[PDB]
Amino acid sequence: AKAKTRSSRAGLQFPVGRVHRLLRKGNYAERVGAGAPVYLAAVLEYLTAEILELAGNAARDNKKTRIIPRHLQLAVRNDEELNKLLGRVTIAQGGVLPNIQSVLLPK
Amino acid sequence: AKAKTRSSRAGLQFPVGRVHRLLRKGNYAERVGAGAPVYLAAVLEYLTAEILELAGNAARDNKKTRIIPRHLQLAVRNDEELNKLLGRVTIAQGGVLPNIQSVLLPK
Amino acid sequence: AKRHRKVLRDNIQGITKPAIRRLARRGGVKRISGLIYEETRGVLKVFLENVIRDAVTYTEHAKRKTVTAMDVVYALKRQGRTLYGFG
Amino acid sequence: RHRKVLRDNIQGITKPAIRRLARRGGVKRISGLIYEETRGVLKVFLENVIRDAVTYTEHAKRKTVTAMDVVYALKRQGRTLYGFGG
Amino acid sequence: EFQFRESPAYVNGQLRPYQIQGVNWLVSLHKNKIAGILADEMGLGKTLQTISFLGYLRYIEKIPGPFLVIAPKSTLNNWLREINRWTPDVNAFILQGDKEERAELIQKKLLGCDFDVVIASYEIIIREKSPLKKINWEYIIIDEAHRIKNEESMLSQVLREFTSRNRLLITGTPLQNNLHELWALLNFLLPDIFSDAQDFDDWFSSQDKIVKQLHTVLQPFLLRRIKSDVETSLLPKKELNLYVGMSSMQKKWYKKILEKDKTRLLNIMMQLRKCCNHPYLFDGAEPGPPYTTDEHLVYNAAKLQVLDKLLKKLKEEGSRVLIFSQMSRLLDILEDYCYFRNYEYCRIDGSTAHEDRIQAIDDYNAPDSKKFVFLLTTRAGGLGINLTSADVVVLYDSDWNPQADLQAMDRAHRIGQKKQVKVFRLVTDNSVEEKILERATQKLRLDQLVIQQNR
Amino acid sequence: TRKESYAIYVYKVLKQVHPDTGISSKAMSIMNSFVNDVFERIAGEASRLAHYNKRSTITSREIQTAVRLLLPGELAKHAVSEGTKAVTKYTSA
Amino acid sequence: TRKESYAIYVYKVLKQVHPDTGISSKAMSIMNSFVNDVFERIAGEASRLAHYNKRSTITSREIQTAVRLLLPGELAKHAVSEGTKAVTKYTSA
Amino acid sequence: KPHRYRPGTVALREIRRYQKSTELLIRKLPFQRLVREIAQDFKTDLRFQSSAVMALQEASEAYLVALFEDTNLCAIHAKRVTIMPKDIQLARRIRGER
Amino acid sequence: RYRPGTVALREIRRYQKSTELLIRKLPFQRLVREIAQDFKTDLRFQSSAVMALQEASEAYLVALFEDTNLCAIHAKRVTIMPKDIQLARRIRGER
DNA sequence: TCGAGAATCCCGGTGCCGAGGCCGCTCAATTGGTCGTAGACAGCTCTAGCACCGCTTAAACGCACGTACGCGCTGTCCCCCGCGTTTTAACCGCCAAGGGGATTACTCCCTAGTCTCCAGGCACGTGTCAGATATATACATCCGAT
DNA sequence: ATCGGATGTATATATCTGACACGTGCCTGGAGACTAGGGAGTAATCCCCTTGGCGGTTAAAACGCGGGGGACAGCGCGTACGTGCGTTTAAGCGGTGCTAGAGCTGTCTACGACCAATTGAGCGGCCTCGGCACCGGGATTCTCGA
Ligand SMILES: Nc1ncnc2c1ncn2[C@@H]1O[C@H](COP(=O)(O)OP(=O)(O)OP(=O)(O)O)[C@@H](O)[C@H]1O
Ligand SMILES: [Mg+2]
Repeated sequence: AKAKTRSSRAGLQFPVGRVHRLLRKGNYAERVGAGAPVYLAAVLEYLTAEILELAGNAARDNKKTRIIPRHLQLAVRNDEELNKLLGRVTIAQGGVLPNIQSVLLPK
Repeated sequence: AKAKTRSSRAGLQFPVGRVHRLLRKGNYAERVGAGAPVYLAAVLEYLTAEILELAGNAARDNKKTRIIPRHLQLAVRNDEELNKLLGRVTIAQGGVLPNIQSVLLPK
Repeated sequence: AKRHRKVLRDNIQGITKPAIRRLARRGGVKRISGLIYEETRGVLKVFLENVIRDAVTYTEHAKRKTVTAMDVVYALKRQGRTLYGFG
Repeated sequence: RHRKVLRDNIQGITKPAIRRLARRGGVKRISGLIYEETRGVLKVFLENVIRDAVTYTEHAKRKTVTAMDVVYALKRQGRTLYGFGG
Repeated sequence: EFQFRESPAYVNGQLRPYQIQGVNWLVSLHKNKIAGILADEMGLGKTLQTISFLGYLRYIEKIPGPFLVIAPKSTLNNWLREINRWTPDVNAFILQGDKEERAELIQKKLLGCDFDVVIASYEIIIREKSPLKKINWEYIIIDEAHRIKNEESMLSQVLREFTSRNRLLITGTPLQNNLHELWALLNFLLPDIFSDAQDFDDWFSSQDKIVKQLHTVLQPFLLRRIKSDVETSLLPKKELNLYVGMSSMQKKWYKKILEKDKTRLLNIMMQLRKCCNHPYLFDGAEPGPPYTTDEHLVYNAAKLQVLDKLLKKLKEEGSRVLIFSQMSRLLDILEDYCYFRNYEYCRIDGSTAHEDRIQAIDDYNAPDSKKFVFLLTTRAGGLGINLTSADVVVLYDSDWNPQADLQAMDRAHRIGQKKQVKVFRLVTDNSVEEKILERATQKLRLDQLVIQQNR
Repeated sequence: TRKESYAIYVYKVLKQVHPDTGISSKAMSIMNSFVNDVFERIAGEASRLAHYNKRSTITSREIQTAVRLLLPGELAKHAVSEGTKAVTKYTSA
Repeated sequence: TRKESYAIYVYKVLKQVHPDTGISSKAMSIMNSFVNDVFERIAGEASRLAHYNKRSTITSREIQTAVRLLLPGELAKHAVSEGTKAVTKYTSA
Repeated sequence: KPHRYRPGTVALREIRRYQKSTELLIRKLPFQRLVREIAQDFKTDLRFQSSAVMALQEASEAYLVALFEDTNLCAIHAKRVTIMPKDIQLARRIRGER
Repeated sequence: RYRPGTVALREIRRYQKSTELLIRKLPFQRLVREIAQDFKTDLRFQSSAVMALQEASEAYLVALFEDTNLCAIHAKRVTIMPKDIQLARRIRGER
């Protein structure tokens, strides 16, 4: 019979088979269920789509057509849920958010 | 032949066999070497002896002959290495170190 | 009417001002402003909400209906503040 | 073969560089004693990170320190770094 | 041996013959170096018999000695006022008050040995146990001795540390729940003789193989006289079960509780009982604020609705009512109700202070007694006290233990009642109350149909 | 030798979201390390959940609980919805 | 059922260190948690070392490197000395 | 005239006596009520082990004591001796939890 | 001439808009080698390893300066000071 | 300044309770063989890290000046502390109920292991277009004379 | 308060260019089909631990009051730092050679997993006594008004 990828069966873009192999070759448990790779792949795809949407909006705001680490940093730091998720993370060539304390501004 | 514990063979007080089993059933790696349990048991015994000696001294300083959580807390927090190791650890019923800032003291 | 005597008007108010003063004294504080108590109550509520949410998640996964000390310990460890003396 | 310290390399972190880092941090005015303190802080941070990275390198039985060793060391200290592998 | 043919000479007043027989029983028990459970029915003068036995021990065997009397907090004054009345020559005090006054009393009288009888409560015995343990007690007497039915209770453990020459247990309801309670009471009297939990349980294992064995086993250690074969003048109680429906408010709330409808509801039965008693016991049911007591109370609670009519009718006939409850807040609701109906109540509960309890009892029992109803809780005010003035007992809600209600009703069916006592148990139809009534009936049968019947 | 990455899958997701936007190599490397990091966090939490409950199998229940534990607020709800939808679609086919 | 712990071993070490002091139940519980925590930290670091180096076996040198990574300063030297001495004594017999 | 201590002597006495002891400083029953009310918003009709509530109380008190030490440091840095809500806020901001 | 503080604000805006590295590369590389020679003699470094170290160091220093600025403003000042840095590190728990 | 005075510390005595010691299971650690594969060792290759040299020019360094900020001092006022009184809510023990958790036995179905394709992902050229660079321009803004 | 003039920044335009997106060939890892077995779900049991309300005791909390000392605003004064200029030096770029080291490959072989029998070590249960917690009473110390 013809072969159909588990990703296509689940309607995903991320690879279910690769995730299954990484789960069962990473010393996580003795056995891995059939639905665990599908669930994990769906979650990873969702998070990737979220970050990429925000970064694409940021890149459009600068009239650029390629996403760069600065755009990724802007997206992550301006979105509060993602900023909590990636609080202890450094993004190389990301920079900082523009923020000057109000007491330093001229009177 | 006559059974001899691996703790006895290594001159230890902690259970080499139990540590070996806990390594095997912990999903740490597919295979566990022969000297790994011996090394780990020796290290654990050393750390236990260090803490217990400091806590026994702290108990003696209060004219008591039984170690309590307060003595464990004093021992841990009064030396830098154990304080850095147990930096994010709360010891229940342990209290705090006596410490008053100097500017609060009367003139 | 003795039926309607009173309620404590919240449970967060049961963390009384003297208890907060005792905690501050153990922390080494000498004078305390009058606005410190509401702030402390809010901080304690946030901390408890986080820990209890994680503990209840553990309890539901275990399919139990009673929160256990082990669940609390795991939640604290997950939030990064390990607790010794309960399991 | 040959290796030595030349010109007391901690002073290569010049005053203008520290001022630029402070400006990126949002700092408007800088005391003249900040520079020595900053150099001490940076040296301590680098010492911890490099100690861990060299531990990884010599466990791997190598002589070259790799970006992946640095990344593992940072993850150990609790400062994940994206963009260099892993 | 000394069979004490007539009424005690030293005792003021004349005691009925069965009391003399009971005193003789106690004397015989004492001589044979054994201890028993004086377990006459609730209402016969067990306290008088105990006081007369103590008077015998002090005047015929010449042993004034130290005597300990442990009783519920509501009966300490009754014990004092009867010792001072039947044998008005015994030095007796009550070890009650603040821990400062208790310390003063200890230092003055207890450690100075300037006393004969020490009256104390179950709470002060566990609390002032170190000074009390320093006395070689001749007799340790426990009124309402079904409080030590659990051998693991701290009171029982504390009592098993005193030094006592002999012991006495008084209770009108010896058998409470199962047979292990009886063993717990007996192990206190005769620790050496019984000493055995499993042996007692399996010698008996709950036709004629065991019940007659029960009667022979407890024959030397237990004496019971029933109020029907002895008094034959007190009229027997006429108890009735008033089945009531539910109010629309009660129906709605009962449905909400059963259908799991933010408040925490972890004990379904207790919430259902609260609903069946009065819906206002739930926070938010009462319309308000502003909160008014005008009339809404009486009609949205079926029990209170029946109670209002019955209370009105009784006031017209000229009777006086005793109302018992399992809940103290429901007693507050009843307080507010008698406020609006302009009645004169005399509430006592577990939080009522000592002198307040004394004053309430005397006010309700005073001649011409202008108080109409007594509000009591079955636990605090349901033991030992002597409210013989009233004639109607209303059991607002039943208990899981039938004996806790028998005690309550017999606070009016006692010596010197000379009236007809009517008991009105209020039961709510198609609720959990019927379940608790059924379970209480089974527990009652367990003992009443079997052991205490032949006594 | 070959090295395995998430680059093509991330590019597919990007073309789904913004059909006309590119991505540079440094940003792609950052996204790759982000995916690896999140994978490791979720899988480690699921592993120790199974260890706590004395189970020797990692299932979608463990994955869902780990997602709830790790992700904050709205992210957790939407991720749980996505995973449940995928598992249902997979099982039905 | 049966709950295993490190209590007897901790007591043996205590009798070696201070022959005449005792220990309370709460203190023993704290010591047990400490031992379990340190075991978990070292084992986890050794496990991920083995994963990084594409090995499949946890060996005594993996344990040594994990100890060097975790313990601070002068603790690491003495712990490594103890571990090496024990392994030598064991292999000799 | 009666005997009154100066406005800052009893405070030092309490500091010493509370840093010397180890008991819990919050009442158990109010804390239990607070915990149950908070938990009721995540799952309805939960039961609690006594050891679970005890662990929660121990962790909470340790957390608050550490926060008060940090607050005291901030207040002293500002050249005061009274702690203030701004001091609490700064301490939580630097710690990375706000 | 610009008044004191105008150019400082211009620099703040410039450097919070840019993303490049603010320390020169050769001095930082020499510093890394010198520190590393106290752990193992005759080490070699990948260029990407040195770049990772610089990235991490600069991020750490910028975050520290943000916290120091907050502490200085709390003390009712606009100049950062060594006591401000020490307080920030003590609160973060690096002391 | 030195004499009350309230708090803390020893200190001997008592009790009480929790730590320590002893006695039967039972299960898990040890011993002895048997395999098979993960890793150690030797060899080779190519690549990338190091060392050197030369040029340029942009950044760092040292100096001077002047301003605005940090700091010290003063005064005020208000707010927090220390103390006393009363009561009310916590604490502990009691007493029921019953829900929920932990155990046991059974079975089935779900996952691992094996082998065989085959197609999807990776590495490798290859064009080409988004973006960085240089130049000119317009604008918003700051800072000093009316 | 308001104009004039420098000044730095953002904008538009044209130009490379090198990094990205695209197309091609391979191989390796994933999918299909089949088998076997053991992990987990299910049902029944029981007993234990939680819940809720009460009863009594009592110590902490809440409220009010009097006052002193700490926070905050205002002012004045050095002084330390920012701004700008001129000079030099060292970083960045590039190009080169080289050689040390990291990674790939093939070959054993010693070591770790597995398995079965067995015994002794650890746990749970049951006991006592010594350490520690009150408790009163005296001594010492420190504080606050002189
Ligand atoms: N011989 C007597 N003469 C007159 N009155 C008596 C006599 N004996 C008992 N009483 C009455 O009995 C009342 C005392 O109650 P009693 O001692 O019977 O309580 P009890 O029935 O022993 O206790 P409980 O009812 O709790 O079991 C007194 O009011 C007293 O008047
Ligand atoms: Mg009586």
